[PDB]
Amino acid sequence: AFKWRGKPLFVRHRTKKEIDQEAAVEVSQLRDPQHDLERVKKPEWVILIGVCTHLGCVPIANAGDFGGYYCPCHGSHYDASGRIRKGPAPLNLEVPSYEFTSDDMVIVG
Amino acid sequence: DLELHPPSYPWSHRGLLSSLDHTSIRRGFQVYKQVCSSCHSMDYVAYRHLVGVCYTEDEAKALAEEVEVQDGPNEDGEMFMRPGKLSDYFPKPYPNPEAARAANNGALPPDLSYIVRARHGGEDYVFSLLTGYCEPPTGVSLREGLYFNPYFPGQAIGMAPPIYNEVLEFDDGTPATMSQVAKDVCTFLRWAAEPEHDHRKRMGLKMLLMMGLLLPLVYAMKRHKWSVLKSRKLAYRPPK
Amino acid sequence: HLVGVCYTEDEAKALAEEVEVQDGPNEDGEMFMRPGKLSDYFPKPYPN
Amino acid sequence: APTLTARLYSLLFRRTSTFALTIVVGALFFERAFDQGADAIYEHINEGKLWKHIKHKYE
Amino acid sequence: EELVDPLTTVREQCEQLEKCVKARERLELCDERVSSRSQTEEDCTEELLDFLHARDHCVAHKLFNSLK
Amino acid sequence: HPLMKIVNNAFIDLPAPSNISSWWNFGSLLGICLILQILTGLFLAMHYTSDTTTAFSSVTHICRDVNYGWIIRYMHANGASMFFICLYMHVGRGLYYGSYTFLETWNIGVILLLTVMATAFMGYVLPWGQMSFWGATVITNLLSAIPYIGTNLVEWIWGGFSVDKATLTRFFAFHFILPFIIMAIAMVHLLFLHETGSNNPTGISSDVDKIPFHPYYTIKDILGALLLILALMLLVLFAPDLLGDPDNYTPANPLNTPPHIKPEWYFLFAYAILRSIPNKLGGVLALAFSILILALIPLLHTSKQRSMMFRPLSQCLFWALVADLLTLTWIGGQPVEHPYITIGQLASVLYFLLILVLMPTAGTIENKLLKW
Amino acid sequence: RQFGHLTRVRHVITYSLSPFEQRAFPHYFSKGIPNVLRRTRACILRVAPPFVAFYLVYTWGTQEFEKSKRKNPAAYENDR
Ligand code: HEC
Ligand code: HEM
Ligand code: HEM
Ligand SMILES: CC1=C(c2ccc(Oc3ccccc3)cc2)C(=O)C2CCCCC2=N1
Ligand code: FES
Repeated sequence: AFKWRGKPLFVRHRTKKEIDQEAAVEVSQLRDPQHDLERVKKPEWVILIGVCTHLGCVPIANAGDFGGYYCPCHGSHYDASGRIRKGPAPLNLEVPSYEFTSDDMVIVG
Repeated sequence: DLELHPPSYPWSHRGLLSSLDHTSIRRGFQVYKQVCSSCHSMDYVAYRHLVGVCYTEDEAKALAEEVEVQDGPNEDGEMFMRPGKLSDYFPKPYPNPEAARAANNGALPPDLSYIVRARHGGEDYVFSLLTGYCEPPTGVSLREGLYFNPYFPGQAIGMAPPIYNEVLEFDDGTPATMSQVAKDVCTFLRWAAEPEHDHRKRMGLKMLLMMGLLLPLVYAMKRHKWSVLKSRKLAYRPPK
Repeated sequence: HLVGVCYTEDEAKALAEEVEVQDGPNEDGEMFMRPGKLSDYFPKPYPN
Repeated sequence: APTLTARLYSLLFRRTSTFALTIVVGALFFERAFDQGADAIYEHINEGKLWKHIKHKYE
Repeated sequence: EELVDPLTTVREQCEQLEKCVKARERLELCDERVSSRSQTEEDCTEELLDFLHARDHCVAHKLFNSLK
Repeated sequence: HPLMKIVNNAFIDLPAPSNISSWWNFGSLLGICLILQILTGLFLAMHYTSDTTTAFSSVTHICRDVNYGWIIRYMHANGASMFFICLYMHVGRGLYYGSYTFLETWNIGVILLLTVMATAFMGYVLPWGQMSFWGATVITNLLSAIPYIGTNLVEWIWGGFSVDKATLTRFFAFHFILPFIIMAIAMVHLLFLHETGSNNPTGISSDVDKIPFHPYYTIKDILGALLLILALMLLVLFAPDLLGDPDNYTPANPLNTPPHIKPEWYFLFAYAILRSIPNKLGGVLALAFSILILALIPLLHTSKQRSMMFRPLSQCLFWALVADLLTLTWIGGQPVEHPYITIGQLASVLYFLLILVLMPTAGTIENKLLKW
Repeated sequence: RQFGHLTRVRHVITYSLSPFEQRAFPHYFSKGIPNVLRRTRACILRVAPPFVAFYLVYTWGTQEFEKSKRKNPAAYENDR
């Protein structure tokens, strides 16, 4: 978690088994239908704005049902790619605009 | 994911005109100093605040002097340590919140200045959190760094039981039992959050007395003045 | 502040990067040095 | 016979000049009287718990 | 010498009461349920909290009588 | 002599009606609240600092170290609530007795309400606790629901991409001044009232039976002022943290949201109407219309009788609207789960239905019963 | 709008009495408590039932919230 634009910026390096786990998750099952690839620019490094889409509420990572996170306010559960699974939240976690300067530095916005 | 609301422990300072127990504050400070001071911040209290509440000026000065704290810069252009004073605020255990989460399993031990006012229930919650540690029931398998306390919201607190029978010894010669420690320190953490508490209730008494005096006296003046209209009698007398 | 006055963004960024300045705290709960940036104010010669 | 309350009116507060002198002096005394009383009531309510009760202890 | 806390006396005194032992009955009845099942996602926290709530209400009534 | 004559026609020998109940005392109390908030507030600002580094420390510095700083703070903090209690009495009185028929007085009123809502909202941010920060972050972000420019409007309001030091410092500037705009507006609120005279509980022209404001309503408003003071000082001295949220004693932290997020008690009815509608824009428009519908009340009036005193159906629906608001205030306080979602949904529809549909129909029936 | 320019009133007589000549609290508990009760009986039927209905919906809603918060018997029972 980082203070970026006042908002939490959740950068997440995902384990090799966890990366293609979210790829192994099926696409028509999700409330907001998205494959993991159309959310991430480098499979290992997914980054997300840590703000629940139901109402502004900061989620907690490595928590909830799936491998991603959870929202304390009314119990919206997310997966490791940031995608919404359990309600009452409407949409997937907001992916920012970003690109990689070198192998070690990443820039967001 | 269920609530357990604390009970109504009848504190010394519960009623509308009921003041804090300054000897219990005295012991409650010692419980912070000896036990809670090593992990927990109390940023908004200094040793001068203790003067005339639980300690004398000389006693409070000695306790400030016990600890050593930073001061500067000096003439060389660098910082140095010196024995504490009445004007020094209580030493913070770590330099920042990240050092706390480093030292304690990714968990921030919160500031105890306002903790009573900061949490629902207050002393009843803090007391039930301290004394109410128990074993995790069948099904509840907690992870590393965690302990089971039911009164805590998540049921899995990141704090080791902080107080147990005779963890310290009180200067006045009081039996230092676990619940006696919890009682005294909660009576102190009330005072830390609300030092005005005694004075405010005295103003309360005086306000109730004075309102009790004035409200009828003012109401009497209102009635005395409005009497003219309230007794009046209207007679209609048209001609033919 | 130098950008668009006397230098370009890239030139001004390089000059910031030349010098190294403090940042933190980190996860361990301590400070560390890093190469400067456009947002960094000019390094003060002494601490006080 | 001059009564109880009329005796106050006649000499103490018929004039508005003395009315105020009565209030001021009465308020001056009332402050001392009330504070002292309500302090003592609060201190008896909270016996032994305040600093002044346990001050001799550590001094 | 070893010391004793009034807490542990008053807790055992309060554990006597009907609602306490009745919650304790359901807690034990849950413990064996969760123990006897093969693998479950269930716990007996609720019943412990029912028990503790009934107990600590009574504890608070007379614990502070012993403390000063 | 030109000033005394204004004060005469204002407060000394203004012809008041003879039969005015204690529901008219709230106007003078609202001024006493406004002056109390101003005087307490000024003395708080003498020590308070509007930087995110110092804001919390400064408020605690007031309570702890500034001599009698605590009593000034809680008089401000609870007086803010007493102002709002008084407002909701003052608004309801006019709804009941038909005082909204003084259109301009009423419409200036509607402005006065909105300015105080803004004042108190921005005031709540100032101490920089969790609920203050997160209250602002939630409530302000609502504007982003606007069709085409809301997302810009919010960033402009904040002075950046979130609630931050830019927002806090301007929120202090807006708090310290808007009270004076309120007092200026309030003098025009009074100015139109003298033009129109004052209403009485019967809703019948009391020109036949008037009495001079002084000494009657002077001593009556004085009596009422002590009851307001009593109610304040009961809160200040015995229950200063009652109406207030505990989480605002936790210093603000944008990386950690408290679970039960809400405004203060005086916005919870409007918060509940917002939560009722699932669509964001709809929620904002319903939230807005919940307050602004007050401006349609004088147009929705139907009955040939002005006051509700002689109107059973209207009285019952009015007292329903009060209960329905107290329902919404309760629901707004509770989290958005079953069964509170459905209760909030019905309560919210009932609110607009009482105002728009029923109470006009009640008045129309009430006329037909009396051969009007 | 002043005393003198308010309205046309004719053939009325108002008998009044000095506040020093008369009492401040004349028959307060005697005549008042019945009058207070009468006023309460007049309004109660119009005023109270909505607040009663609030209380019913309040306690019920809180009751039903506590029911839904707590465990349920279909949670993995008769299912090992
Ligand atoms: C470490 C060596 C500790 C000592 C000694 C004490 N506390 Fe503590 N406390 C500690 C941690 C790491 C935490 C965070 C726990 C979490 O999982 O969030 C805490 C928390 C508290 C709390 C807050 C509970 C809450 O509702 O958030 C309180 C009220 C608290 N601690 C009180 C306390 C008292 C009174 C102590 C001694 C008299 C004490 N703590 C010692 C770590 C440690
Ligand atoms: C209608 C008038 C006013 C209302 C309704 C109002 C309301 C509030 C509220 C609700 C708070 C937060 C209280 C808390 O919980 O801590 C607050 C804080 C504050 N207000 Fe006001 N206020 C008013 C007028 C003023 C004025 C006129 C000033 C200055 C001239 C002032 C200065 C402050 C300051 C400094 C604080 C921060 C200190 C604190 O939190 O107590 N206010 N106000
Ligand atoms: C700062 C807030 C307010 C102040 C200081 C204020 C002041 C006053 C005063 C002094 C009066 C005369 C006393 C009385 O009859 O009660 C009055 C009357 C009135 N006010 Fe307000 N007011 C405020 C808010 C409002 C609001 C929010 C409304 C409407 C939305 C409103 C509408 C009225 C009306 C209609 C009357 C006429 C009362 C009557 O029927 O006689 N006012 N106001
Ligand atoms: C003008 C007016 C005021 C009034 C008096 C003083 C005011 O100013 C004050 C503001 C703050 C404190 C004290 C007075 C405002 C309105 C009333 O009460 C009333 C009460 C009922 C009669 C009509 C009426 N008319
Ligand atoms: S706010 Fe995150 S679930 Fe309702």
